[PDB]
Amino acid sequence: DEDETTALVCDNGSGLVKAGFAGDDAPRAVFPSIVGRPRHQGVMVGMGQKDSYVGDEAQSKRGILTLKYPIEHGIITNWDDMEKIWHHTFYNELRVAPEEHPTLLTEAPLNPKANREKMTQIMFETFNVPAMYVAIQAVLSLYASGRTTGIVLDSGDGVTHNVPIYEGYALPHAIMRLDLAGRDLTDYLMKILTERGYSFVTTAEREIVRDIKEKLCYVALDFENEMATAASSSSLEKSYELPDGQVITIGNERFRCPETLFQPSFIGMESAGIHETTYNSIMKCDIDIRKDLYANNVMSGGTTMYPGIADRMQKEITALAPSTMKIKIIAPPERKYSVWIGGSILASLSTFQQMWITKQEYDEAGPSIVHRKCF
Amino acid sequence: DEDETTALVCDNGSGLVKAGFAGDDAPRAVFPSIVGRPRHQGVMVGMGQKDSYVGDEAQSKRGILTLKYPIEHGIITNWDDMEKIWHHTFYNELRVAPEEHPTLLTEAPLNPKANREKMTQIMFETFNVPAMYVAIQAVLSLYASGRTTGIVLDSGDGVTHNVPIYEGYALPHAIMRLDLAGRDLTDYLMKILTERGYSFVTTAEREIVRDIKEKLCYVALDFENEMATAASSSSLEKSYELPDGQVITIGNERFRCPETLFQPSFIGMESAGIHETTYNSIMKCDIDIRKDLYANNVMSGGTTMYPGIADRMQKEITALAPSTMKIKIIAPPERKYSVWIGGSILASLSTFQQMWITKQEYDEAGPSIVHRKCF
Amino acid sequence: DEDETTALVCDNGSGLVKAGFAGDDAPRAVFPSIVGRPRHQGVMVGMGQKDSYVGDEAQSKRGILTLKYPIEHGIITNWDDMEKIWHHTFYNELRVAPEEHPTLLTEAPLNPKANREKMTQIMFETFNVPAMYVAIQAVLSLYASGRTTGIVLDSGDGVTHNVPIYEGYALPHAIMRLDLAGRDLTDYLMKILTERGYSFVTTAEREIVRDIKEKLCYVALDFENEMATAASSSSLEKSYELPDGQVITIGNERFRCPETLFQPSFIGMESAGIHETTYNSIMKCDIDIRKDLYANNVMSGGTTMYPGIADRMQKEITALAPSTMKIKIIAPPERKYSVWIGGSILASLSTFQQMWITKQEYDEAGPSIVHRKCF
Amino acid sequence: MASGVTVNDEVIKVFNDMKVRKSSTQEEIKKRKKAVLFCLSDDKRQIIVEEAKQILVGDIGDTVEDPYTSFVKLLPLNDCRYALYDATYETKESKKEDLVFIFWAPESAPLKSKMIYASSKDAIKKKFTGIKHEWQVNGLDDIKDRSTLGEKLGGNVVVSLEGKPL
Repeated sequence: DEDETTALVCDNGSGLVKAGFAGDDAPRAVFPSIVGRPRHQGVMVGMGQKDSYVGDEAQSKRGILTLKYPIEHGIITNWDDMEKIWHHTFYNELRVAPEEHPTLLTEAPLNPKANREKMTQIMFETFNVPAMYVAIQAVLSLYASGRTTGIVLDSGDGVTHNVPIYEGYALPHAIMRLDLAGRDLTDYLMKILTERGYSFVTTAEREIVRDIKEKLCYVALDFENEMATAASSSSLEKSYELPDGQVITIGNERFRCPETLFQPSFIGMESAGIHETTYNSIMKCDIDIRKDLYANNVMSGGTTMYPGIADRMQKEITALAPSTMKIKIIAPPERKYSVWIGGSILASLSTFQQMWITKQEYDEAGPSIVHRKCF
Repeated sequence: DEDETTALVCDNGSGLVKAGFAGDDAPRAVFPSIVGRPRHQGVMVGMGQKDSYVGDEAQSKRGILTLKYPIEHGIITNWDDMEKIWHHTFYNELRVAPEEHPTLLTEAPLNPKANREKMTQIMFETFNVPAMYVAIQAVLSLYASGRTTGIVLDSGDGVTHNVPIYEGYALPHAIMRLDLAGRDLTDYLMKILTERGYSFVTTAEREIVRDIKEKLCYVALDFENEMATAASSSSLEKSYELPDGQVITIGNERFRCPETLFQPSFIGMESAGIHETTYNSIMKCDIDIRKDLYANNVMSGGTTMYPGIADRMQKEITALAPSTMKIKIIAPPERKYSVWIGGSILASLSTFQQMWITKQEYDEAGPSIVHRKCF
Repeated sequence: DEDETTALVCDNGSGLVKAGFAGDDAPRAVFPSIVGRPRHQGVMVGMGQKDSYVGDEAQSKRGILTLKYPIEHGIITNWDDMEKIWHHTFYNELRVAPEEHPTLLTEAPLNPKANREKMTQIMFETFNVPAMYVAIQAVLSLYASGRTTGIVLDSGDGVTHNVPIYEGYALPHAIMRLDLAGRDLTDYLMKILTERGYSFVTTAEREIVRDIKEKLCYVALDFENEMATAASSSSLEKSYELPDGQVITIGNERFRCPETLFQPSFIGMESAGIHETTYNSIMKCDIDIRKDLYANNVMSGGTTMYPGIADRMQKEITALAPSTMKIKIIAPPERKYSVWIGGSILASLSTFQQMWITKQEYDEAGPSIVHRKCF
Repeated sequence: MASGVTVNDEVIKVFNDMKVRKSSTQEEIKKRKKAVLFCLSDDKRQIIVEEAKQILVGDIGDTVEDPYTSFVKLLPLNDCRYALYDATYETKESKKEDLVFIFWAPESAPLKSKMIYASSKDAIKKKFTGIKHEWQVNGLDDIKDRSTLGEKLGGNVVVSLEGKPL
């Protein structure tokens, strides 16, 4: 007989929070981790159970709200709105109180100690949850890929990070994070459509430019040729209908946006590209391990959904790495929910349940307990 | 006239260059030895001018230059950019020509004959110098502590050297090095500030982190004791003002940085710390000479300007060394320039007239003269 | 008669173990005798099957362990982790039951004699072995070379022994040691690679410098002759590729490393080199027999596998030995296993049944049975 | 409610049956059945043993050249698992036969079996002392011949793997 113990799974990722139940292979809810408090000039009355709108609602009713970001760098800083975000997720989007269901969170590479201890607090206090865990993003993706050593290049809407893995443990002093993310791709994608005269500036147009990002974009190989091909052949130009039947067309901008991870300096950053960041993080690991990292580059994160990226990374790493090395890029099928698909299956394992990180080991061991079950 | 005695002194150090005239109290310019090679022509110059930009110029042009450190391991690993450091030191920063002025140089511990010889060559064949000398900077800082015998820890930004000396001569069978230095403290300091969400990624922000190193950092007298005191107060924490007019405040992270010198494992090195390496260096010195080194551990260089370091070293080496020995940490009063100031005094002693290698002592034996005249 | 046990031949060495079966052509297990314990702790209960990681399992544990050898001289300094070395050799590396199969052992030149009685105990108590035998290592390689009188210079793992022998009897007044060998010269190669500005510092990098040393080092035919040849011939230096595809040039360091065994003062020691300890051990033997020892100078152990060393050994001692004498340096191909091959044969001679100490002879004659029957 | 699925110590017992060379008359002739599988349980919380799709010892002297040749095309494509091997190799410095852990993880296996058998991978490896070599397989071809095991033990053993050259 199978256990009734269905756990809740929440990925905090970067930018986009993603949630569902353990046993589902895809999230039931996905939204941007944004919150908006009213301004006292033009304050609304009769809204929610709280002082601030969250997610899509905060962008659906603009101008009057002063928007605030509770996460940036992929790391949690605010908790007074993050504990609203989780509540609105459980009690309004997923339709349950989490009091029967163990709850698994995802950790970002190089997350401060105490943020796991605050994750133990709010689950057992604020939300009344019976048990928890916290698992680091890059291991969840590499284990779900079916590998045991290599480097994960992960790329979401808040940050992009390169994480070397050895046996299953991440080498911490070898990690790199690039600032360049799906955020800055949206900043750029709006502006370069505006350079074609298709001006997009509002919160309503931003999410259509995000819908275009998630549809029509791809990484170019050998950039100047793809630019010249678009500038001489409408074969690379593609059309889109805006919400009320008005039509646009996008070409160069479909790959000139994705290219900003290989050239951050095309938005304006001092930062080196994803291939250079991959090379510099491999070159910060030990002499005998580097061979297996060059040969095991895992692509992760929702911005690696673009065609041509692994195909391009094969060119870009062989321009940096010794030609005696034999560069395999591992591009998995799922990439958006990469860490959540690993986390969902981890959250269904009840192997050690009766002395774990349960709600009533807390009155004895306090919030310190979390680090004693972290491998 | 007769009170002036015209000579120059350029300390190369452990890669932290310091230069002035023989008779200056403190050096007239101080900078890291780095050359920035540009990716375009005319970026800081008109056409038909210098190829590559040095130190001050290099960090001033973020994103648009690539750096090389020529004297990385304290020994000179590259001449084609080290030749530019010296040329720019004379014909830019000091504002004087070396053809007229005797120039005293420093050498770092463990330097090959060929590098001593090639540096003696450059002074005459690239710089015309009337006379020169090559002094080992650790002995200049030992003499600035008013000693003949002792054990000098040189700790700049390139490498940290443990140099045991008996009556002016460094004991080469017992010299040790910890390749962790003030470079890697500056790099690690950016990461632990990024654990507090502060933007510290760029070359522009990095050189502000080098000021936070001088201004805000200290060694904890015991680490987890200082950690437990900081984690139970709001009093250890110190503020910093950024050059755009924004303000930040740093807590526990003020002592996470330089603890790396006692625990190299904070940056993933399985190496021994500044306490352990100095202790091992004394223990590989023979029978009774060790008592005289134990009582005379000289701290030298910029990384010895931190509060609590001497007090901490006085704890750590009395825990390592059998307490029947009377262990003393000491230092020169000023110590960040002591390595150069002892050269200033040496290059202005009127009796040093015969000890200067005058350029026609190259005629008789080429660059090998430095093994007969530079003790 | 034809369904009996092929006895094990397990040489205890000097910091490298060598163990195989009697009548087999080679040692099955060859591994370091190094043992380590953790400096910092994990949380994953049940994943450590031992307190101490022994052998290649120690070298595996990147900055976790502090490492130590229990057998620095070939004389055991810690017996209780050496008790685990043999246990790990049988129940891991050789893959055999020691309670089923007899074991022949070795003892190091001039060992403090209670050493071999505790060696008889541990076999018959802790490993419960049915039959045992012990031999002095220099009285194996001499008989593999077809001698009985001669002077075996064994430059093993950790110390170089000189053993003058006459008709199998090792002359006790004539023996000596130089406390330096092919282990401790490897870390000396790391320092003179650091003179070129290469980094090698970790236990992982040590095993590459160990590999570089055994593949590329040689003894110079004369030091200053080969230094003058190196200065006039750039073809002296040569390449080595690291396993990630980075490449370096290993230079005159190829002989400056081995030369420190002919000149110990280069690592800071009082002692004269292997030529002069050979001369001094022969010159401590009685009036004539000088004759037969100079004519039978056998090199043994791993550090004698270098080119130029037989050539060089003859070169020095022909200036020291009274000029009527005609020295013969013996340099056979299998030098590290000459001290094993003759033991494989001995432990499978059918008529050796009465020379083996069986379990029952440990009672009446006591643990001291080893002083009745074993050389 | 867990970090992974647990190791059940019968895997260490049947590993101990293969672990040692022993007494002539039966043990070597019967126990050294190379390519035994370690697999996920009924409840999905334990790694256990499954009787693999191999041959024993005397049967190598007949219609099959080696037991790896049995194994490498009797593995599931739609699942992951671990395999234990006992790889005979020559150099010309010595003749070894050493124990190897193999993680079979073909891309056609689902992400949840991949995630599960990855979770417990380190635990079973850190229990089996005297495994000298370990690797992971991902295609259907990187598995195939006996010599394709050899650079995974380390490229010095290229002379002979299971009696076959690399």
